[PDB]
Amino acid sequence: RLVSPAYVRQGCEARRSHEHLIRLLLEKGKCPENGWDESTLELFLHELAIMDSNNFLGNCGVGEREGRVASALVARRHYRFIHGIGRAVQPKAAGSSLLNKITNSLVLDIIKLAGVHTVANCFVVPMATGMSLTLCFLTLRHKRPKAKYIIWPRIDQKSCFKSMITAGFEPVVIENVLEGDELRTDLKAVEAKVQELGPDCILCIHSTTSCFAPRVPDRLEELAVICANYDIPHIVNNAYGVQSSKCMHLIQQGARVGRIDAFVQSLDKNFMVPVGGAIIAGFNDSFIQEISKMYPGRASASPSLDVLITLLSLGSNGYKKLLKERKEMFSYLSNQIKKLSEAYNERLLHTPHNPISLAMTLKTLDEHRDKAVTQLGSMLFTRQVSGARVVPLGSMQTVSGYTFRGFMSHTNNYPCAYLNAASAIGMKMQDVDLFIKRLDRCLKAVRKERSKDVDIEEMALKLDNA
Amino acid sequence: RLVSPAYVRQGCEARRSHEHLIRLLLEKGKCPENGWDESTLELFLHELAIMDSNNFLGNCGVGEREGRVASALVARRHYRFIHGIGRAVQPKAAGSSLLNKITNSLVLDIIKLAGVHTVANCFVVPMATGMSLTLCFLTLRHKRPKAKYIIWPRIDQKSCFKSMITAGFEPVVIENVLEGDELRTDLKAVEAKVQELGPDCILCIHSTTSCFAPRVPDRLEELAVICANYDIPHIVNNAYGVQSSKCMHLIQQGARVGRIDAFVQSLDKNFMVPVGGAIIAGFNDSFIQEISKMYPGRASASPSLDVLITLLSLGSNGYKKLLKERKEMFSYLSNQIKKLSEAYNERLLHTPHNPISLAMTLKTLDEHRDKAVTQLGSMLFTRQVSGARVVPLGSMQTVSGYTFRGFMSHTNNYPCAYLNAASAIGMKMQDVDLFIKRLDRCLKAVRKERSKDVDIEEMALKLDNA
Amino acid sequence: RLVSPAYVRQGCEARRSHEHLIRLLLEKGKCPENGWDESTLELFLHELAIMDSNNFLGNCGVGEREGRVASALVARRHYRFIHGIGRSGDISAVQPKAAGSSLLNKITNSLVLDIIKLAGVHTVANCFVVPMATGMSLTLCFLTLRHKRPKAKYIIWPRIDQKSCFKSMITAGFEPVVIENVLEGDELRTDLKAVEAKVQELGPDCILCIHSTTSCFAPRVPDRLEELAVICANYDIPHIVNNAYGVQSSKCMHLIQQGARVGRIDAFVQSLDKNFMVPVGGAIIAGFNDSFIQEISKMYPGRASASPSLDVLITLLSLGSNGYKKLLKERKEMFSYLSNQIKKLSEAYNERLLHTPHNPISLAMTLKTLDEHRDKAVTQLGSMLFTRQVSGARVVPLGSMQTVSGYTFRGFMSHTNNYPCAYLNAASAIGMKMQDVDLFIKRLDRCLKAVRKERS
Amino acid sequence: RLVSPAYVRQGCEARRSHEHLIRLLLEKGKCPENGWDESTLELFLHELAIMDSNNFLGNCGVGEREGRVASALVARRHYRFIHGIGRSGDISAVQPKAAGSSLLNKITNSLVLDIIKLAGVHTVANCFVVPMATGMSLTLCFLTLRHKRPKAKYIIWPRIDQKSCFKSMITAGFEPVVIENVLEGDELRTDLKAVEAKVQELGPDCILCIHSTTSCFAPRVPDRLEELAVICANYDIPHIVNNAYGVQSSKCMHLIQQGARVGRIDAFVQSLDKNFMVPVGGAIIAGFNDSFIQEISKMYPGRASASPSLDVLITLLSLGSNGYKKLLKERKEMFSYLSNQIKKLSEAYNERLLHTPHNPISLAMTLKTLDEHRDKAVTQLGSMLFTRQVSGARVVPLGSMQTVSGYTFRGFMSHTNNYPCAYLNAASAIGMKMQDVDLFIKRLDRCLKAVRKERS
RNA sequence: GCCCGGAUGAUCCUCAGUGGUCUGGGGUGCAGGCAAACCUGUAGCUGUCUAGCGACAGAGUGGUUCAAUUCCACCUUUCGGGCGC
RNA sequence: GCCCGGAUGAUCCUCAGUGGUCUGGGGUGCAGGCAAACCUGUAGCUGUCUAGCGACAGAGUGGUUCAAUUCCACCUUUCGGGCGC
Ligand SMILES: *Cc1c(COP(=O)(O)O)cnc(C)c1O
Ligand SMILES: *Cc1c(COP(=O)(O)O)cnc(C)c1O
Repeated sequence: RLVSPAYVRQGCEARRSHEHLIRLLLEKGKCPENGWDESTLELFLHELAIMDSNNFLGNCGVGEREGRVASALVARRHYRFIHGIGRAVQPKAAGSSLLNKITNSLVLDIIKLAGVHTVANCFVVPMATGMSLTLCFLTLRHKRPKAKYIIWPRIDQKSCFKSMITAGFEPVVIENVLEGDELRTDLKAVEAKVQELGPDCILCIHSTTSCFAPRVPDRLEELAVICANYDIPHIVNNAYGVQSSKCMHLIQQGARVGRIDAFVQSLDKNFMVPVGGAIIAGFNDSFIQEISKMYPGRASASPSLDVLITLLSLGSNGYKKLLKERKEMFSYLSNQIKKLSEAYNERLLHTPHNPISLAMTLKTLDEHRDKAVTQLGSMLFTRQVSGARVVPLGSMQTVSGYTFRGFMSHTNNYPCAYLNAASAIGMKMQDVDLFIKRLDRCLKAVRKERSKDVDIEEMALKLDNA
Repeated sequence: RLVSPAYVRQGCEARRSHEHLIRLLLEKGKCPENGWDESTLELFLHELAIMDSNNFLGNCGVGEREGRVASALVARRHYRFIHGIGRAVQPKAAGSSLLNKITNSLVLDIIKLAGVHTVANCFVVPMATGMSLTLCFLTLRHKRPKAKYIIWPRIDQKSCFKSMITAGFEPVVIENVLEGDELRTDLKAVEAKVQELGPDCILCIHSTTSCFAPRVPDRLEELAVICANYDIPHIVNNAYGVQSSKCMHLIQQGARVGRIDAFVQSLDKNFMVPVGGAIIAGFNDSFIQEISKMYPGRASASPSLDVLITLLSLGSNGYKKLLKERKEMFSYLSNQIKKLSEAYNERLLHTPHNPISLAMTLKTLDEHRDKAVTQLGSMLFTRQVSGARVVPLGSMQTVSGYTFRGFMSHTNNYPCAYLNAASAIGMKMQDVDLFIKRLDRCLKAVRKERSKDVDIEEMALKLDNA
Repeated sequence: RLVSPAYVRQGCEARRSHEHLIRLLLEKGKCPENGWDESTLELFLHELAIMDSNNFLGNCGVGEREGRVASALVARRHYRFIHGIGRSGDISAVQPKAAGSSLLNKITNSLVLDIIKLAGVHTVANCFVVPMATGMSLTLCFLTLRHKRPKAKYIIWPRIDQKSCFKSMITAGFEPVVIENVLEGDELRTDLKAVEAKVQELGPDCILCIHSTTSCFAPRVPDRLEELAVICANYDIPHIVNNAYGVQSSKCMHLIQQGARVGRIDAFVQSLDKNFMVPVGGAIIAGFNDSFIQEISKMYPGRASASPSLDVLITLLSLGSNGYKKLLKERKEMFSYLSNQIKKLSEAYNERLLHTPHNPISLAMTLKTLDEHRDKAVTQLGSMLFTRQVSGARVVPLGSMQTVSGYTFRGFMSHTNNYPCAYLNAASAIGMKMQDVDLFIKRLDRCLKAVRKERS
Repeated sequence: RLVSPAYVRQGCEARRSHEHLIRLLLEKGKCPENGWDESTLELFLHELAIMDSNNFLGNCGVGEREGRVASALVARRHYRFIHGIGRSGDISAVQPKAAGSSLLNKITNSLVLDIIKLAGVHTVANCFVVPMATGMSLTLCFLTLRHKRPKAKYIIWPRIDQKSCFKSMITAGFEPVVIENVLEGDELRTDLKAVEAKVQELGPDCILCIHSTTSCFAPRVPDRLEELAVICANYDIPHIVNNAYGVQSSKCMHLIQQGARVGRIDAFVQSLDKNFMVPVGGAIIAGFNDSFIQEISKMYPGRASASPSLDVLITLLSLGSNGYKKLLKERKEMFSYLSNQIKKLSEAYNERLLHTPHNPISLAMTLKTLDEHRDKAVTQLGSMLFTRQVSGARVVPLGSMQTVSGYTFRGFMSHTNNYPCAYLNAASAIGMKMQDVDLFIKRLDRCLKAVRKERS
């Protein structure tokens, strides 16, 4: 095996083309335009992992947190990143620390590409959006120690509602105003509540962009002006709004004319990675760092690793293509539901200000007698349609002591029951066509039961009977 | 490929021996005594993953959280568990939900095996110990709304200290009492502070078991009696105490004679998995469930998956063997440091009540002139010794506004500077021998510089010069 | 935990849809039309591997071949298939020690037979994967024929300049009889009269077989299999076809099918890697006489690697027959695009595309305007394309001499002693993308510019 | 990000310790004494694979063998080594299209040569891995000898009842001359006078080689290689040694070394899976004449699979020479334990351990007290052990007849026509654990109890 | 290896009985009463903590019941019966 | 493919100049003044939002500087020079 020096030359020159892509990533911190090949990616990950002390060849550990791993399956599935992330001259996990920095720089680049070009700082946190919102509220407590209220335009979603209560504050629920079919921000009620309670007693205004139709993204510009005038922090729930240029442009415009202290988005919903992580972003770099420093102890590196792999494999061109296809799939889904609803004397709710979610009416379904609105949601489930959300009339729900009327509808008395469908990133035409086909069959069976492909149906009938 | 019915028979009978181990796990929820083979484990994981809707063959998704995965590397490294964990007749992630239940049952079994036999309930949370302690304090706020103080016997560790402040409470630092070389709980000062502030103003007493020598685990029994008498919650930081039968028995005895509302432990420190997760356990089942319900939104399944793989691969016998070896390695490390310290006129601090961590004095090192105590920590680092913690005299440190004197030493004026080493799970004899060998060389070079194996040293001298 | 009857039910319902696909594969042995999801595939492979005795839970081994694996990396990368395929006396016999590997082998051979029919040879009777490449697989065919024709010494072989298929005859222990090709236009084609003359000179009983070739580099074209098959049928001489990468060509496959219809074809051999985009190491031996194909299989001594069979099994189940058909359709489309791009580029440099309509895979462009005795440009062009990361382009100079196993070829790489000119080869093989052609055209354009500049 | 000069420095310092191990391997080609960590190994493999042209970033392919991979599962499980080993005319020649695979092949063969010396044949001159099992590898040896001895028709072969090594001679196209063994005590040993008599009867020029066997089932023992090597040297006859699983036996290896010292051994062949705990599919051909071993390698037509070479490379780098030595030492210890346990069990059932001290791997226990014409207990015992998940135990009955490739064996599996009794085989092969023997003893004890109960 | 029928686990040993705090038939050791005999009393193991003495707990895992050595399911061991490339 | 030397990116087109808000030498279109001519003025692209008009932003990515078309590093493109299983 005595190798020729040309072999060592060829072996060195072969690695240079890969190192060049790695050096460009490290120098400018931007997503590659075209995605890396898997070989470049895994070479990069292996070279980062060996920088952590637990992967040193001559390492000995006499501490209680040495990154020892009992299972080889566990070590390999994490690419030997064991020490997690957190934060100088004696780094125990220099590779994980570099992984954290690059990942945050890549996500910041995507956030600018997605529409918030003036974002100043962001970081990945391995908690989902709800806990990440809680961490924002926990940071604001020390800044506004006399504050106990969070003003919150109503959106029926348990995680973002619980985030305020888990943080130890009292939500002030601002009901929405019905304009046509849409539920929109009641700016008059928001400002009246600010004056009633007093700006010093308000921890922040907690607004939401991405949401289920017929709710639309909040009027962020007007809310940001209210927050700037009364010196009240503004925290935006942007859980799955990164994928929507409409939502991102609302955030940029809100920060331009007024105040947005932070906006939070889910990793899984915007980057097609496992549930578990989120991004906290903002326009004041010092404040965003303050939220980061509020986190006690080290944290999992697994969500950062997931989105690092994803963005390097997709590239900015790959992510742009997903954003374009999401818009095209939204138009296709909208046209298909419009065509289907006509056959059953239903209609697509008129919600032009919601760019992600759509709703079809269910007025022809008798829920009081036949409970067909509830039956529809079950039948769609047994036919393996996921994400189709059915909203009946008059649902009463208690969440952490607060009682919601008309729950899931974001208002006390919406005119009708309806069904939700959304065009989120990664959806294919097959998703739309199968959903339309199965929804058609479910509506037929509901109507047929009042007058008096195959294997999904055979198991559906058995589950429906059980 | 027309197969014989005997082939289908053989193929069915072959899987039965594996399914038998799986059924026993699901029926009784106990760790297997002997570890599963990898084939049984991966068959089990694959059968769980296909129960999640994102892995259904005929699934169509029209929602915003469908578990879509852009990168095949990401999907495979998580065994196709994408939906995370959280919490009925329409489960979107029935496989992940079963994974969560089994993992919590396995961890509960290990906690009983480790020494807390009367534990009633526990759950894995994908946050490290600091954030998990915060979640405990956040849960207690609603129970004791007039409380603002957390009484806390001092331990110099930034994560557990920050946990109280991030939760929005004011730590009341109780200084420790020096008994011989050991720093122990000042029970008189704890109770005097309870009476001074008033029990209703105390959110909880926050005690600690696992800690660096010369601090020892807190007097949990006496603290639990104080908590029971004054009706004050008791939260125990047991970050890496699961591996110590001494620590676990303190927790069981504390709950027997008094009150322990919850104890928290790190996943990585006690189970040799990546940093990122923790276990919250307790003796009141309803209260432990209350902490669980306080968490907003879904959470990462990756820490649960790691410890599930680990415990199924190790078995209870494998974990018991690691616990036994940790005790043997503690005696060996203690005897080796005792022998080395004699050669340099130092000594092993007398800390018999700390079963994990040890400390060797550094009295012969001149830190005021030569800064040799600080130099020692650097030299050990450059020689690739990790976890060796050097504690100089007179370190002043501010953490979230609070100023610590004598930081890292858990007291304002400890008699001497010292060096920490620990026998944690997974440590091998090689770790001890290499640490002893390199510490010997570092002490020689420090003393030699006052009078006036090879490649680790060559790089160490270069880093030491830089 | 508390596995309610719901979890037991849901776990069975979830496995049903995957097992439906598996059962359809086992009952009919056909390639799935649409490819399987990875989850179905890895579930299938895991359930196959657990059938092998080395993966049994309560197993104890007291033998010398227990399938023990020292490295976990080795075991996992092979999906725990350790025992190989076959038994000591037959690579097709079922191994009770390795029932899962035996099932893997049977399914794989059935999928491959299905593809061969889909690819164009609908009358194929039997085939099997062998974990040797095409040259060594041709040798196995010749080794099988020896006992049937004990007086045979020669193999009649229309010339094709490829060392492996030439050495296959010599390694088998026979003497190649090289039949020179006929220049018909720009194409090199079978000299049928010279083939029949050698049959009459040497004697049919002295000839082990006629060894013809379909897939080849332009300007050579597939052999005239129909006329060769008639010669073989008339003289009772076996006919072995080297079809190394002809599975991807419906024209090559139809030519094999037609030769078997009008005359005699005893076996045809094809490469796994060239036709199924898997690593090098395996081949397929196929034929129309079921018993004779089984004879070749039984000639193989001992067990053999399962790795090539596992690769094609994974590939075909993931692609599906629709996926493979799509790759075949795209190969034709890329052939037309590559040909048009070469024609366009050849105009700009006063060259031309050689007219080889009977070769559906390989193309040839003249290099007559390049001087090699003056500049050595023809020889340099090959290494210039290589340094610019163009792979697969053959530069064929004039008058190259090459000795292979004692036999001297004149005009090597050109399949004849004096082809009129030097030329460049490019091919449209399965898996090729439009970017492959565009980069090749751009980089070849830069190579020719540099040679002209270096002369001027 | 902000890769400070610290991160660039730390990244280079971290890679240094791993590259030190790699450079030590490349400069000397020796097995590391202590095994590599997985991180070092996978870093090495990844840097090798990126040297292959199919893994280049700016590559375009216009050929028919570009190493395209349709399935990502296939590409990853092979660490992106797609091109196989060798070239069209030589499996040892460097492939400029696959420089990484060529380097993998050279390193692997060097590691294997190092182990062969460590295992006991210190005078070995050359060896190479071939991705065929032992039987097919023996065939390649015989195929190489044909051109050197064109009049040769026969292979003289001391009988061993194993179908692969017997078929290897026939597949190569030669006639086996079966030499019956001599009963010496309980052992079956080489009949040297019958071997020399066949040499004189048939004529040395008519004999292709003498084909001897080391590793074998008791009561057969390794052949008398020293006396056979002298016979071959005196008559100028090649000597090919079947050493299928003898690498793990220092006594087998020393016997090969001594035969080469006093006489002639042209090549010895061993299985990869039986000696290195890797999947079935590869073998090692080794010898003492460097040029002749290279001749066998050059006889192989075409490229070949890299998968067996990758498996042994991973295994040997992970084990280290210390790891392999430890497995060899444990095999001897397990042999003594298995033998003592069999002796103890054989006492309880009025049986005995056959005295076969010259076989260091395989053991044989009598089954004379079992009646087969009355109860068919001997035949049933085999399937009884199988149903209790005992693998590798050979039950050898009396008077079994078996036809292999037209040749009829009498007393098959027993290596002689009339061995005095039926017996049971068990072996201590590398990787065996104490649990293997204890489970075997317990389950065999239960089988014998059931047979006696069924009779009574 | 699996299916099926039993027994089996951890209160000195055994053998019976018993849903009610266990029982009594033989023994063994220790200890006393009056050398077999014989009467009366007594009894072991594991983990953790502790310098110790001792202290906290365990009776295969769970279930039912006010109450389980007793009844139920599973597991461990073992005895049966059956299946035998 | 790589190393090296330049130029190059996104204000009508070009060609020069310029660290100072750009310049002027030729042209083109549009628009007026007095058919070549000729004078004066004017100018494009992308993303997002919007029924629209329009509105918010972008000049390759960053750096230096009070200030960058100008200077620096890298990237894109391209022209050179060199390297050729
Ligand atoms: C293993 C073995 C062989 C070779 O068998 P293959 O399946 O070809 O590898 C030959 N002879 C003996 C004695 C063997 O044990
Ligand atoms: C591929 C090929 C062969 C076989 O080459 P191997 O390396 O043995 O697979 C034979 N003839 C031709 C024309 C080929 O293209």
